[PDB]
Amino acid sequence: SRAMMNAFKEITTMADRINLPRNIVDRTNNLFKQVYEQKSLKGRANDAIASACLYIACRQEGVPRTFKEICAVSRISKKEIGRCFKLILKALETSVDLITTGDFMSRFCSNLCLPKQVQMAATHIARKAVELDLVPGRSPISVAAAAIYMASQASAEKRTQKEIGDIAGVADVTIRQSYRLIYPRAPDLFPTDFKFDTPVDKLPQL
Amino acid sequence: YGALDMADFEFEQMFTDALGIDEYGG
Repeated sequence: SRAMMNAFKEITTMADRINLPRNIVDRTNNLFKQVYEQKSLKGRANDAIASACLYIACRQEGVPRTFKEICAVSRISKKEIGRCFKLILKALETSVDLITTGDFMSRFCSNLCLPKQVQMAATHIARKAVELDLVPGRSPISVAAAAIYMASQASAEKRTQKEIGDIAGVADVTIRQSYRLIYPRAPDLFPTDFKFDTPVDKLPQL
Repeated sequence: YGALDMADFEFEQMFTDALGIDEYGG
């Protein structure tokens, strides 16, 4: 083992700077522990595999609304990062994608000190996506919950997927499924009323 | 077939920023 101790240190260094909870480190340690003992992956890119597990760890509880805010290390061997990511992503699922029916209220999703401004914006984003049927991998309901997250992101609101997965009781992985092929090249989910609070333009990865 | 799925997220890690700067290459 060589990249094992190296990756762990790299992850801990980044997680500590971003002020991430143990939910990240503990998870990443458990994930890397298995991905490092892979036949195909003999530790090709330490930085890549480290970031891969890191992304999976903050997937639900840890992501600051966008992965861009923590893309400090995700600027090297990004190809291998996504490569190893898919391997572990299909290894353990929360299995929350079994409801997706009570999001029709939507109001309770903003109970976490979320202004109705995000609510109105989310419905507009969802409408454009649903009416276009950009993501037929689930249902029109899943797009609504996912739109709430997208609306929060574009409103500089750092929310996590945990809220929608557990508190909302919709489906955590459903957000990722909706936020998959919903964008052709850019977040063209804005009708007209969306003035776009965060003018970053290039907003890839949540 | 499941193990065949690896590069599917590669485009969501590398291509995301690579193509994201394509339309903003100025």
